[PDB]
Amino acid sequence: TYKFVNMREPSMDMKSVTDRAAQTLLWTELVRGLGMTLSYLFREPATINYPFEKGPLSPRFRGEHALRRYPSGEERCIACKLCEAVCPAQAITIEAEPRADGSRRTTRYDIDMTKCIYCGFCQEACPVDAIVEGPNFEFSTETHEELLYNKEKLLNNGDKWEAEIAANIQADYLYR
Amino acid sequence: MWFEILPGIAVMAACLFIPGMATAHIHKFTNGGKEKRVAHFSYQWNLMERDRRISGVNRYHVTKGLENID
Amino acid sequence: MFMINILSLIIPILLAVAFLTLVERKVLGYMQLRKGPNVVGPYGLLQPIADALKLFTKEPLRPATSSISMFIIAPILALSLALTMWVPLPMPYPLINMNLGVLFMLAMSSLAVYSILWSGWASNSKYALIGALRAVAQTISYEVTLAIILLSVLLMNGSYTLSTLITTQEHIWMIFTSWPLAMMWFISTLAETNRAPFDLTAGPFAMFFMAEYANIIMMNAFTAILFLGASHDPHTPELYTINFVLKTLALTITFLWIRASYPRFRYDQLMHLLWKSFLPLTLALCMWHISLPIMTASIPPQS
Amino acid sequence: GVLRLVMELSGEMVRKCDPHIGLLHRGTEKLIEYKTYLQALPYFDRLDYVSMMCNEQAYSLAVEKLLNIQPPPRAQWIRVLFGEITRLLNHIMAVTTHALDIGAMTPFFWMFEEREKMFEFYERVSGARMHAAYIRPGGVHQDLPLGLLDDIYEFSKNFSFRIDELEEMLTNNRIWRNRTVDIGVVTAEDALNYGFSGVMLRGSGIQWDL
Amino acid sequence: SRGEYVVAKLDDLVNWARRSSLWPMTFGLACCAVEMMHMAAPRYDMDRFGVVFRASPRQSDVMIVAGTLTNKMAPALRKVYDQMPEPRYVVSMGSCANGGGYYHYSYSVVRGCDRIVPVDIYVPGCPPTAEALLYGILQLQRKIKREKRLRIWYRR
Amino acid sequence: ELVQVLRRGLQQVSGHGGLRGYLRVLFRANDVRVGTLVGEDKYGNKYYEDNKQFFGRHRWVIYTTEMNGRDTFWDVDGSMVPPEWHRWLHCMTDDP
Amino acid sequence: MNIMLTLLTNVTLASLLVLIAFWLPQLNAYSEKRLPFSMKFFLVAITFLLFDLEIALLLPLPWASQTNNLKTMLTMALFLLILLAASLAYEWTQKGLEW
Ligand SMILES: CCCCCCCCCCCCCCCCC[C@@H](O)O[C@H](CO[C@H](O)CCCCCCCCCCCCCCC)COP(=O)(O)OCC[N+](C)(C)C
Ligand SMILES: CCCCCCCC/C=C\CCCCCCCC(=O)O[C@H](COC(=O)CCCCCCC/C=C/CCCCCCCC)COP(=O)(O)OCCN
Ligand code: SF4
Ligand code: SF4
Ligand code: SF4
Repeated sequence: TYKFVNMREPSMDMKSVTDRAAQTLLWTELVRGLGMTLSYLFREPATINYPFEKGPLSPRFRGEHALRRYPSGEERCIACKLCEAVCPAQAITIEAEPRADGSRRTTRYDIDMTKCIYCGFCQEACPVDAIVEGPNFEFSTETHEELLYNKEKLLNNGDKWEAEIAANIQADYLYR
Repeated sequence: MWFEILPGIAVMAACLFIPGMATAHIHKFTNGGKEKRVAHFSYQWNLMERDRRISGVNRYHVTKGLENID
Repeated sequence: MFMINILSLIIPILLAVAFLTLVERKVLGYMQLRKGPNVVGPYGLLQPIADALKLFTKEPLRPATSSISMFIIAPILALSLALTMWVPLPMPYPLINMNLGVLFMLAMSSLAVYSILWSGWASNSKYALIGALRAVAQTISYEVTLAIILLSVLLMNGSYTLSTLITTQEHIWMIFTSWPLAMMWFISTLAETNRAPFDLTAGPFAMFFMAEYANIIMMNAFTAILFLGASHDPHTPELYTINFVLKTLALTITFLWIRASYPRFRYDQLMHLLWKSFLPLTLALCMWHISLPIMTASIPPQS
Repeated sequence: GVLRLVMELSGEMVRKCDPHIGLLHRGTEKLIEYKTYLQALPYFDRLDYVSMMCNEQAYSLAVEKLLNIQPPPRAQWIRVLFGEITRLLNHIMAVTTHALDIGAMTPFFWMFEEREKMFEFYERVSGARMHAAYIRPGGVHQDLPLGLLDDIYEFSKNFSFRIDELEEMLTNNRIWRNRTVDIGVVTAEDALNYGFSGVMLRGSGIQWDL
Repeated sequence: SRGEYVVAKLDDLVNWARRSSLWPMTFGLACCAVEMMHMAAPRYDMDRFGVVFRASPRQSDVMIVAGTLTNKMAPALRKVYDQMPEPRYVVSMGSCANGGGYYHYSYSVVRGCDRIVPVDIYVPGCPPTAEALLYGILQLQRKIKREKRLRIWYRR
Repeated sequence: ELVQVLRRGLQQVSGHGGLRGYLRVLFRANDVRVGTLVGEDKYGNKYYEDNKQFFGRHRWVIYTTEMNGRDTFWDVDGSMVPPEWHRWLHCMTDDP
Repeated sequence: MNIMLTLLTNVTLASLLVLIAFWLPQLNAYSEKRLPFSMKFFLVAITFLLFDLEIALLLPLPWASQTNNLKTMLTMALFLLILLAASLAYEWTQKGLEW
């Protein structure tokens, strides 16, 4: 089924013609648009008082990356390299070797945050929930170099944001 | 809300207040406390000049009333 | 004390045009469901000061090949004319009282286009010159109808003296006597100052902006005096000053409202608007206003 | 976006118009050949970046057709719902930027408030405001959170008045009419021959919709 | 003495003026321009910070590069940068402008806008939310507040 | 009516601890609203809410005047909110 | 004299303020690094000039109304306006107002 948007026929009786002429001469639709804008002036603005007020977010929000660790205090990452295999932008570089106790742990874990596209594929490929994409979005930088994260930076990010990262994972993990 | 526009407008208003009133006050100060005499048409200019000559102080606004008729 | 009067006329107008920029931003913001500047200053009140300081501190981009003479002359002429227009106006008593005040204002408006012409010619660019030519054509075109409308209105005043317009309207505004001419005058003042829907076009740039906004405020003051006659009591002129200023503010906010409300015309569209809708009706209403005082034996006094 | 345009003018009339494009050619199609299908899904978000989930849906439909599988019914309903939301987003953007370029510029803000609300809907479902990467070649990535449908209904029952305000500003305004009426007329045969589709067809009277 | 006090105060005044009215131009090359426009929307309202919307290149204070910079585009970017008055800053928005991002290994993409122009602030994201870009603008304002031009001239 | 909004303005002045606190919040946060205090932060931040405001404006934070090592009377930024209050403030939860 | 002083003050203030605007940013150190001839524009300029001349003819109308020859003055004023309208109509019908 279809509709006509512009298939109207103006009436040609004297009253309609006079209405059209009065609209042309007295600018009725122009005044009506003025009235619309005037009415819109007298209603509350939608502006929020940043940085004292924040825009709403979700537990599913993707932000600055982090490397998590188990409650015992040991890091979750086991160098399976699935996050590096799935990364659409090839932003992750990983190097691993057996630790001093035979544990399978990384020695290099770099994310180029200028290559990242913040798709979250890395956190949904990880089987141990090690790499997450946390809630932080205010991490703008004055140099290009500070956006090339290494393992220490990501581990510090995890230890910094662990409380809210774990709370968000608790809120959202049943949807995965 | 919209009334936060009112402060700035007020300042604008205050500025537009200053010229007009100022002129009026100056016209009162330089014409002996009365309206500045406007002189088109050159007849009332003649009246102003006659007043200036009559006053004796070379000021047209110094009026000489009936007490000067003796 | 005449120098004090000149300064007390000049400085407040510059301050008012400085704060009009702030007011415009605030009004369009609130008409657009947001806020204007409200961070710099208690309610954005220090925004104009910061703007002025930044503009006067920033590097100016001299064309490095242009005629430096006209390049500097154009802002001087624009700002001087914008300030000179305020001399004739009676609020209630004018700084300078002239017999032909209205004709003087018309002459200054007529000169106002040389700034556009010289800036366009001195830019050393074909496209900027073409834009200046279009602007000048629009300006002269609408100033034609300004002159005709203005004399048609003054046919009920008896002279070109601006002060007499206060005496003419002690009992009723001139908006009621001739509203079609008032509508046409308002539109032509839109098109004169290059305001929406007719705006097709560091230091010296701020000079031009100052001159244009002063021209807008003066156009509104002229319109308020010409069509919205305030009551004047000789023993308390500040009442007249307050009424006149309030009406001028309302008309300026009406420009801002119109800017926020509308699309903009094409060049040929506005030229056709003038030459084929405003000029014929302006001529017809000029004939009507020539005839009307004679038919009704209501010819104004002064001759 | 960014466009270069070379035109021959005789007076004010346009005699010849020649657009030069390629200022945003990144080479998406060649880069896709080095990624898997899942890895190549996010490029389609960036292709037409005002209607993201529509591109996602087209890519997913192609991959599903080649895979000989079909998504579950609820996934299809979610896909169509978010496709219509994306259509609302795109039409708001198009109309209000058209008006902005003409010079109206107020409905731009009026309706980008609604656009921000729809971005919040995108964010709640996928964690991303615009490049959701929500619609995959097997269905959708995640299920709706338990309060999403209520908020979608609450948003959608006031939007008609926003469209009405836009129409009040634009539809009957004589300046808008004279800017738009009898401009860029295209005949049905020329529209078909030139490869036009979408509204460009229906504006000329052709009854077609996929 | 008072010589350093006066220059410090005057520098503070000039810094406050310069950072309290930032007039940007935006190369809306790609989809980061959409979030840039959402920062001008009612909710975030960059104008309320003194940051006007779409200033001309001739009177623009900061350049915001929001989108992918291709090889076909870099000369125009540099030319527009060269025609800005001196107190000028560049803000890089999103992955594509920061370091190439999702098109980093492409024959027709410049691997970062900083290969062409010096950049003051990097805003990371794909795209950075309008709030993130606002945070970047305010960070640039704080950076301007930190600078000190009159003291350096005094001591030289 | 209009007297009612004026009395609300005066109550809004008085609820900030006098004219001094009123001007402090006016010149620091560009907003002088009064809401119920939700919590105190170990770095000095204060958290307030007001459910009668529309979504987005119904929660806010007053930043401390001195965080780790710098004077933060004017130089405030959104990275100063700790992760738990970050989650509450950005409306990812209803539980402070 | 008063008007001369007012003009001198206005021009002097404009000159000095433009000069300070143009020299304040030049005290600090920085890097320091056609043919078409549209005929329609000329035609509209000439049309403006001619209508301006006829407006100059119409300008003494406010004083023309006190003459005791009200019929003659009315006839001449309406005649001038008729010729203004006739010029406009002629230029309209000969495609002189097109773009
Ligand atoms: C009268 C003679 C005129 C001559 C030419 C001068 C032009 C007029 C001078 C008047 C300018 C007004 C200055 C007022 C600035 C104060 C603004 C104040 O609010 O700034 C605060 C503090 O800012 C600075 O610390 C103060 C610097 C102000 C100037 C310092 C001394 C200047 C005096 C020099 C005068 C001598 C003039 C000689 C040259 C002709 C905090 O603002 P800020 O942090 O930004 O923004 C953060 C926003 N938050 C709070 C929401 C997060
Ligand atoms: C018994 C004796 C009676 C004597 C006779 C008097 C009777 C008069 C009756 C009729 C007079 C009406 C004339 C009024 C002027 C009409 C001019 C006009 O029609 O122009 C419009 C165009 O006008 C505009 O659109 C201008 C819009 C510009 C934006 C302004 C928005 C309008 C609202 C602003 C408010 C106006 C404020 C005016 C009061 C200000 C007071 C100082 C026509 O354009 P088109 O529709 O395209 O027609 C062309 C093809 N025929
Ligand atoms: S972060 Fe997870 S997916 Fe990546 S290497 Fe470590 S364990 Fe594997
Ligand atoms: S979010 Fe996407 S692009 Fe970024 S590191 Fe993870 S997989 Fe790679
Ligand atoms: S930086 Fe990211 S969001 Fe912006 S255009 Fe490129 S891919 Fe899209």
